[PDB]
Amino acid sequence: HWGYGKHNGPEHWHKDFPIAKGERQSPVDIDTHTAKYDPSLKPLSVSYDQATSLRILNNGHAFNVEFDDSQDKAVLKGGPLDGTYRLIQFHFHWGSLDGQGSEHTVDKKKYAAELHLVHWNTKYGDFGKAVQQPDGLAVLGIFLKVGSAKPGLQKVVDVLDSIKTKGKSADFTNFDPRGLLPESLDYWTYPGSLTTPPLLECVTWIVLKEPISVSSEQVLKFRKLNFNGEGEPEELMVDNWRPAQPLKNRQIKASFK
Repeated sequence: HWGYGKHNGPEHWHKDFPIAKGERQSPVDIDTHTAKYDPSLKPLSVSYDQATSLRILNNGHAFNVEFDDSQDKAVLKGGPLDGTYRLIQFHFHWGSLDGQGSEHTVDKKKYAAELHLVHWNTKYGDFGKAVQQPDGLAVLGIFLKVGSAKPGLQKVVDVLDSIKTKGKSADFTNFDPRGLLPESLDYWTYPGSLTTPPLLECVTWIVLKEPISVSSEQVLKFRKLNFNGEGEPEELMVDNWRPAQPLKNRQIKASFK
């Protein structure tokens, strides 16, 4: 099945998921000079005060922190969005080295990692329905650079020892995703896709301009995770990022000049 290795990585995914060569694939390179400032865009509204995290899971590709999305507890609104999008999970993509790991790039620059906060449009009732709609999902993407520690990440880092291998889960309650947000909510936005199979073209991407900083020790802990299950040959979970895809007939819009 799909992964990030030599024989099953991003260049192979199109054989099982032909939409991999579609017209609105993600990630993309964000050319900051050709993105268009759009004054019709509203400020984002990030309402995470009542977020209820449940669990953390190693799914063999990344790790996901899952939320209770059965009520409007943590929602994204505004910006380019019409309606209310509920937080269902977040996860990261990261590199084997500090100079790679992000999915989106900015003027071809790669960051050490990228955080995806995944939200679905409540008009569609559940996540599985939402992914089948062109406006089903809103993903808030946040770059990570290596520098000072991010205190709000540490609880995640702490628990990774409990989910080293594929299929392991752990209780992960009372985590506050606000502690992963940078100061500014200035963003770029474009229509795109999931960055992993099934690569569905259901995402309004909102990529924040300002990265967060995490420490060398924090990223190193991500790199100790395993793609494999317990008792299978150890393969470190690193470089779990899809490279930039062609923009095709899309314009990236900026909320800021």
